[PDB]
Amino acid sequence: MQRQFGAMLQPGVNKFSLRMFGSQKAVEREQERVKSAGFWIIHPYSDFRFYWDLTMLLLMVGNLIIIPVGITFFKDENTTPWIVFNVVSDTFFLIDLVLNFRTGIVVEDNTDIILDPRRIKMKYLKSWFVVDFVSSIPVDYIFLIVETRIDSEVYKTARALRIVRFTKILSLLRLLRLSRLIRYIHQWEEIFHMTYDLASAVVRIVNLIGMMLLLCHWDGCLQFLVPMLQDFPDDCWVSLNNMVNNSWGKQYSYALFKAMSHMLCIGYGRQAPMGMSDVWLTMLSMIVGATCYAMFIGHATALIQSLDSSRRQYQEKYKQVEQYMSFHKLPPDTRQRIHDYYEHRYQGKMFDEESILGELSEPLREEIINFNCRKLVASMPLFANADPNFVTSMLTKLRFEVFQPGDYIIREGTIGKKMYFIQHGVVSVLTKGNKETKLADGSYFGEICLLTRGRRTASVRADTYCRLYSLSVDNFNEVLEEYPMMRRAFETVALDRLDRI
Amino acid sequence: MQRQFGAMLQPGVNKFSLRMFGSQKAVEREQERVKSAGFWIIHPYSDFRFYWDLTMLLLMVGNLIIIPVGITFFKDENTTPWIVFNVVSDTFFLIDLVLNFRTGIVVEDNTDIILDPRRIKMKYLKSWFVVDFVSSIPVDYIFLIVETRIDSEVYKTARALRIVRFTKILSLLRLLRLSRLIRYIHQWEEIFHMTYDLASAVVRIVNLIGMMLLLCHWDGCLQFLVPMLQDFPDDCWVSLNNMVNNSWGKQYSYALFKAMSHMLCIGYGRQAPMGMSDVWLTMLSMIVGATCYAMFIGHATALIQSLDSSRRQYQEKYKQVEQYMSFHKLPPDTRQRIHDYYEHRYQGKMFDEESILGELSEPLREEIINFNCRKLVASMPLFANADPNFVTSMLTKLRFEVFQPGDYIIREGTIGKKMYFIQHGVVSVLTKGNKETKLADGSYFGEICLLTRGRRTASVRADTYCRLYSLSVDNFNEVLEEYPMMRRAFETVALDRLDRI
Amino acid sequence: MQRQFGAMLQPGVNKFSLRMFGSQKAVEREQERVKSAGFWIIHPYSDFRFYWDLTMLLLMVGNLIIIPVGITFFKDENTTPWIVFNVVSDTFFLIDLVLNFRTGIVVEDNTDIILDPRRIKMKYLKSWFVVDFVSSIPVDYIFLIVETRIDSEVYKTARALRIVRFTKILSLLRLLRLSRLIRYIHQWEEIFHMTYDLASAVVRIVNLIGMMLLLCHWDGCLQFLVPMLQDFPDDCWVSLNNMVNNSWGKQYSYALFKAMSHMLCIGYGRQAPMGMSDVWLTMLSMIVGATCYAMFIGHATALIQSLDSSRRQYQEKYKQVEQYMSFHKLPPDTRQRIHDYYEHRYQGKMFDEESILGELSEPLREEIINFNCRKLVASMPLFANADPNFVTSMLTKLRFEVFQPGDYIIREGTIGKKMYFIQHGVVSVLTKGNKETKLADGSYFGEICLLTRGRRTASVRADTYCRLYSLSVDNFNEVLEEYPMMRRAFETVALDRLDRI
Amino acid sequence: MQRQFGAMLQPGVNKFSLRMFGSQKAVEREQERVKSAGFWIIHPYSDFRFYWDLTMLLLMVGNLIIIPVGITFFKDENTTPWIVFNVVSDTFFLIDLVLNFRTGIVVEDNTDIILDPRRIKMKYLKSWFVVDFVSSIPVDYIFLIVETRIDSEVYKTARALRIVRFTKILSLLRLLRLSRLIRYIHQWEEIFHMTYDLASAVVRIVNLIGMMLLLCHWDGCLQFLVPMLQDFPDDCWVSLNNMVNNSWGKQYSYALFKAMSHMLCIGYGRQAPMGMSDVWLTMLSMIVGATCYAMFIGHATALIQSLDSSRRQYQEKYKQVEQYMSFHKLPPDTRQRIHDYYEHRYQGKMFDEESILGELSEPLREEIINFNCRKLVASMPLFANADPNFVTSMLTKLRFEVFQPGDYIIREGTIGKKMYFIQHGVVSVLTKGNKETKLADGSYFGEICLLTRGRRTASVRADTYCRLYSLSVDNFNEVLEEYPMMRRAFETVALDRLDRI
Ligand SMILES: Nc1ncnc2c1ncn2[C@@H]1O[C@@H]2COP(=O)(O)O[C@H]2[C@H]1O
Ligand SMILES: Nc1ncnc2c1ncn2[C@@H]1O[C@@H]2COP(=O)(O)O[C@H]2[C@H]1O
Repeated sequence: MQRQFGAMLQPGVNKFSLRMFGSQKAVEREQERVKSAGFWIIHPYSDFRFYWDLTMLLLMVGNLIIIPVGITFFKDENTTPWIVFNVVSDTFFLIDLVLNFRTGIVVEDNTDIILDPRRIKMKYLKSWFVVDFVSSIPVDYIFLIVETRIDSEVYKTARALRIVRFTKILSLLRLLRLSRLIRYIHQWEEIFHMTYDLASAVVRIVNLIGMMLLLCHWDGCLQFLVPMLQDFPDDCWVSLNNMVNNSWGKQYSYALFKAMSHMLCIGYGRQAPMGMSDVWLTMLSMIVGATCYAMFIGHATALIQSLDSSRRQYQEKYKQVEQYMSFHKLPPDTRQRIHDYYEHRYQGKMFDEESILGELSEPLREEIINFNCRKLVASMPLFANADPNFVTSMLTKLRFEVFQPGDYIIREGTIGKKMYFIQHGVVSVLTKGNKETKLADGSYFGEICLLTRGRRTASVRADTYCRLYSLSVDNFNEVLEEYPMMRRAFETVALDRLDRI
Repeated sequence: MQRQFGAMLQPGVNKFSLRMFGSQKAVEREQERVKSAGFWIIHPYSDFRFYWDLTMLLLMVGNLIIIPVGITFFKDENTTPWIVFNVVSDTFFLIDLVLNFRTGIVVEDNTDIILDPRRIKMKYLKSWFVVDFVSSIPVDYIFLIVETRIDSEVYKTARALRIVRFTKILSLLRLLRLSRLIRYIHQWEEIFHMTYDLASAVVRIVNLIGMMLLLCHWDGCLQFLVPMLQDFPDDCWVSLNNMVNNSWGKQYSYALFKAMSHMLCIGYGRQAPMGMSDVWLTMLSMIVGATCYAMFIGHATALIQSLDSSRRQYQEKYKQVEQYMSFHKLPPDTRQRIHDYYEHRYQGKMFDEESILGELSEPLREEIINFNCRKLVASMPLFANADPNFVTSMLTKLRFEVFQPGDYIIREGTIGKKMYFIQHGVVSVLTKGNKETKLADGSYFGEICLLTRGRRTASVRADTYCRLYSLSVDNFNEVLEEYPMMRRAFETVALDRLDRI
Repeated sequence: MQRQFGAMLQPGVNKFSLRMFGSQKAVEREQERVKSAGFWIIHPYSDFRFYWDLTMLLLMVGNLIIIPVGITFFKDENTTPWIVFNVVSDTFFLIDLVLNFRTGIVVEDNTDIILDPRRIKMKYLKSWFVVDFVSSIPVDYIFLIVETRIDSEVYKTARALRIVRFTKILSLLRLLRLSRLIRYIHQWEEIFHMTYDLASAVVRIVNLIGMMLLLCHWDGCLQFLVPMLQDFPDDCWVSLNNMVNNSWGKQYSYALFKAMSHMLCIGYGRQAPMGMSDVWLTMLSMIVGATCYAMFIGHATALIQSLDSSRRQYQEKYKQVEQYMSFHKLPPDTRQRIHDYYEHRYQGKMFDEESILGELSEPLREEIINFNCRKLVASMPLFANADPNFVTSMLTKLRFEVFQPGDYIIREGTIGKKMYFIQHGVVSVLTKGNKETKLADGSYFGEICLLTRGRRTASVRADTYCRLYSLSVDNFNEVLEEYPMMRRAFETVALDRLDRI
Repeated sequence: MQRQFGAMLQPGVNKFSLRMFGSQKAVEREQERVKSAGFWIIHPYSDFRFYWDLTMLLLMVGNLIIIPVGITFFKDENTTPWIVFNVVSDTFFLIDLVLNFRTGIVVEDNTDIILDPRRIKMKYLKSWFVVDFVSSIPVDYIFLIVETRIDSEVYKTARALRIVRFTKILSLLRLLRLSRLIRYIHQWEEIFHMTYDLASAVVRIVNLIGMMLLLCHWDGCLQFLVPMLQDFPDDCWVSLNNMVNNSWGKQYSYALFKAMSHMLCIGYGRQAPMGMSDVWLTMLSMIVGATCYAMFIGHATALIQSLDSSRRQYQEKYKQVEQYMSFHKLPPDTRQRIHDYYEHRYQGKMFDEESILGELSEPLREEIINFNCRKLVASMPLFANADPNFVTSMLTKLRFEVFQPGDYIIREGTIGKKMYFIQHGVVSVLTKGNKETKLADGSYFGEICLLTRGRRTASVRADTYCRLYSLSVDNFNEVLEEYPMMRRAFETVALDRLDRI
């Protein structure tokens, strides 16, 4: 077959493809650019390249841990399970090197992804090739075959000891697969959606901890490699501590201890570096370790300063309220009422509701405000018998207000400018020469003055912690010009009060 | 009786209940949902659940300190005061496990608190049950009864030593009460109002210090437990230091030292971990300790950057003023006057007075501005003989201005746009062809040009550090259309000057 | 005399007095409230209390360094120069205790400073009295006189050794003068103007370094005091190190080393605390030292993040410009021109010129803008022959614009909306059917279309990096209604071009 | 010749000269102020002073490394290659001292650069002269000639040992060239354009690392100098460690270790400072090292908090969206749609497009918006047949909107206020009593209601993730008054629908 593997090479339809391209037709035009780019070409957003590069991450983390251990702590390991492990690993890192000449390269300077196989070839050779070519081919296994052709007797003389010390240096060229480890994680963590939705301070602090553990692991093997290459001199940490003929569990464990002590800021065990090699390795690990630890405090600080923001923003605003009250020296009763205001108005979290609504689409501002005001719509007798466009056009105009008990919301004998809807609590309409009356959750007041452009006719005073909704004059005249049929309903209720008045 | 205990199960009336629900009637509807939820059901905001969970915090902090000490440092403690201490403690952690099936669960996805006892049951079993069931029942005391039924002779053989080493591992299942310690502090610190009013950087840094001391205490017992379970091998820190047969005061004290050295970044006393157990415990404590210490620097930095904000905001603004003056290379006399401006205008603290007033309710902006301008109202002869709505409608329009001596506030022969009230100091009305005259604290100028829409008639020049109040034209015409009776008083005073002119 | 000392008790006239009170008359009313408050009363802002509390800072820093040294490191020092040093010091700390009942107390809840001597007395006894009464009287010298009356033979028995160990504990009550050290620095650093003008991050980091050196000095004496009070046990750091009979230079030096090692995160010299006293002192100093060091990183971070702000603000804005250009994938030539824009428009520092001007007084916006545009005023032939109010009313309207070479500033055949003044460089007026002409620094263009409300008549194209000034139509019509005499001058020049046209 | 060297003394024409002065003529006036300032005067921005001060940076870094090494670790080095190295170095630091009296001094208080050679002379002597005069002349080589004249026999007695210990103290006066190292880097890093374009957090952290390595290098020589000047006492670190007669490779290496341990927070190798000199040097290096390390954490934190800003700003906004949705307890379907909104509207990066465009010049807003809308212009049939000023005046008015599928963009029977252009996807015009029809990328809807000022005539419902462009009424009436010829084209298309209707 030739069809079913072409579906893996071209970017399929999911959420990511849509996000990258817009409509589904833009993906369908992209899926035809893959097939028209030549035979057997890989698109980088496709499902093959995502699940190929996932298996290479599970192979590099295998070979960046097992390789620097099996070179040092085993003084001769050329058994069958080890060489097969290196040949199988060298197979995938050649196939990965082959498939990089067929993968499209994302250019951050144009809107196109290059799928011409020659332009892919000329960009890969210039930027990351030799680091991915040295780490691909088995360099150590070539050199033993080449030195076999150079000299047949290179296994008997005193040169043979130098070659084996030269061989383990060449097999550390396979640690250049960190360059493919780093690139295939930055490309993975953006595409993978659960890491794309995490905060960037959480993502970078995981990449650091994965790097601090890996550098401490390589350093732990390097504290044992450099004395081992020097045939364990009589001043090296390994000799004095008498760790030449222990198991490879302890050697590595003690070496990891020394590296972690040098890095994490602790002091080594009274073995003041006494040999030049040891002094310069410890000074290497002290500088490397204290730099990675100071970058760990930098990420941990940036993570903490973006944990709990709204509350921070509520308290930073209220601290400016507190210092404003002491600058003008308010009485402590008015300081108590203003502190009773913010925890009843804002309830501990301060959002900027105007911008959060305004960035959204209209069809979503109509949906949120129709959800936030369901306790007002279902309780009022006005809104259950109205046009649903009228209800949505009303609720977008309102603004939320809080009045403490004892406050005069409307003073009689002023010019009216707002209309009030009662969400919570009861108020007291105080009438000149008549009995006071209460209004409940769902009654509305402040409409007589807006229909006549006159002055206020009665006092309104809060009794509970009333949470009201305000409607200005300019919005009230604008809504009725759209819907003149709902104008007469307010004229009916305003006829009733002026009757009672 | 059955009545008086029902008053503890339902949420009573206080500030917290009102804050959570709004009006008192919303609490009264909530108190009937408790009684209609079945027999003997606990509401989580009620006064029983607050003072039950306060006693459990005073019991868990007892049992998360005494239990990890009395297991390790006492090689056999099955006396009467110890077992009674564990049976009494296991009674409350079963009753706490029973009462969790009757407490309402706060859902952060709906507006309702579930009080149906079956839906409480099906949520508690899924999230935090087995951690609260293992830590509830005495697991170690069951296993001795079970092993008694398995083998009657399990106290004489060499298996008996293995069982006692197996017994102390099971009694460390009681350290899972940290999961109930953490949950019952987050629920406590939000309800308790003196911790709800503290900053979140102060709250999280207390929870960290309580956790750093507890982890250092468990680590201090763990440095002694793991050698004790291994029958004190001849390489363990305890042997070399010769601390096998000291008092349990020293054993614990020396162990706490070792843990604090490993954590707080210091180095241990020349005892380079020489036994695998000791190497991996020290490496455990170095990673745990340096992570908690780096999080301590992160909270201490976030606390310091939100200590003194206004002044920070005054100085960050004035540093932008300083660099603006050096960018344009002002003369040093004008740099001196502008530095004399900010400390007389702002006095070292810079508030944003417009937003701090604007977030409040109108009945509070009328109360603050009527307090801030009492020195202006009581000193002017205008305001003591006026309507109190007129005084409040005037004072909401004014804006605060500062003029240094020598400055010309009003130049003669321009178009007038503002009116001035004198709070502090004296000015000099310079008249074309007449003698200069002074105006004092409470006189007002700049009203002749607003009544006639003409041009300026005289010069006004500052003599002291005058703090004035400004009133624009558009506000001045608006206030007089409300109150035309106060229009004639300004016409009387403007008749006097033009007479003197 | 009784007059000349009254001038020290009342707050004199300087910059600070004026800043605290406003006009000089407000100081003169304050100077009469001092004299009318009773006989011999101290005002806290006066020149006596400033220079009294300056000498006490130079005495407390003497006695918080010399006292904790001379108690410990001298096993018996009751010589004449030592006791005279303590009696002279105890004289000033009684007089300072007497003068605190006559100093006015600043209340942060009212606008008044209390000068009633009874209300001063009732506030001082409640808040800071016993800490200033214990540290005032010589407590150790009383106890030797009292024990002389208790038992005449208290110098011969074995009780006499216990009394001398009890005596040095009582003389450490004089370290409560830190409470007067801290209060008299917070009151000093606000009044002293060179510390009031420093940043608060610079002030708090100096108070910390003064506290870290003092805590390390007390800790250095405490590492030697507690073994000295225990008669130097055979496990104490002093014995093992063999420092019992050295000079008091070394004892103190070695002790300061140990304290600094425990605090600054280093490890002590192989002397793992081997005595309970030593373990709990080292654990005391490790917690105290690592807490003060973590607060040092917190202040050093907050200092660095407010060093270089404008440039930070220029680069944080331009980084948003850089990521905006790569998000839309601009060509690299347009990326080069936009990078050439910001360094010619903003020149590396980005100020918010609108708010920095707007917070100032008008008489200062008239003075700065008349300084920033002196190269425009002196070079134009228009402004040197005009009214100085007209020049100031023109320059407040202008806005600053930058055009790169090749740009078309004005395209012929559009509706004109702005007028241009040339500060730097030359432009090319391209005329339909006529020869191009240049305009120099001080010529102006874009006024023909504003006098006729017609359309554009010619093209204008930049040749150099022109820095222009823009004047809108609405401002241009407004200025000419004030000054109609300068309207005809632009009509003359517009007559010339239309002649040449 | 005298001409060709004058071209190096005067500031040439490049980007920096233009940035500092404006137009090229302003440079040409500056190049004549150099020649008119006297004979042979150096302008500080010129190409001679840039490449002179670059060679001195490559000489000071030579002599601040080689000098503190060759003094200490060589107990007598007066060979020919050493003295020639000091005489050649003392030649350039005299010529650099001579050329500082001819270089113009930048004054941060005026707009002029002083080129009068007397005012250059009187400013250099007051600020940085004696530090540049002591470090210039060979002070040690004078003192041997002077002491030769004082006493001819000063080489034989016991005074001769004191003179050689006095000689190495005088040759450390050459470390005052750090004052010329610091000044010539701040002047270099501003002029050099690749360091002027880096962030200031990146620049200051490189200057710190260059200072931390240099202070650790001087400290490493100071740990060996002070015992060497004291003839290696029997308690000094050098003796006990037995490092008196090793090579100068080890001496220096071991000393650098000790300094780095004291600074980087590690502990020294069991050599608890046992000699007063050693105690006070270690305490010197602990305070110096922990201060430079705490400043390293401060810069590393400030670097991390300005790495990835836009995404931070996208996520900090969306976290406020997340907490707003849980505060009002939205259903999880509406939480899913709003999360589908932001990643389709903003695509993970949130720019403030209004301010980023508004700070630019008009000729650049015309160029960017003509680039961002090329997919709209080339696809619509309207824009390919229009005036290019009309296309640019249209595209500056549009605003970008996103509608999810199922949303009703336009509801039939409302008042029309906007016009829509389709960039991506298809919509469904739902017609009362007629068949639905689709519109594609480049068709436009919402123009019938704007030409008649009537109400909406049909429903429009989204089908894909439509990215639209909005055009308001007030902008639509304004553009047609400029171009009435394009008014009739929309009237033609609106005639077609009302025909189909
Ligand atoms: N007699 C009354 N009974 C009930 N409500 C009243 C009475 N008089 C006034 N009101 C309400 O008080 C409001 C004050 O503002 P309006 O006059 O605009 O509208 C008025 C009514 O809503
Ligand atoms: N019959 C129709 N066929 C196509 N488009 C239509 C039809 N009726 C209305 N429209 C479009 O729907 C738009 C709704 O707003 P307008 O009436 O302003 O302009 C209208 C046209 O763009």
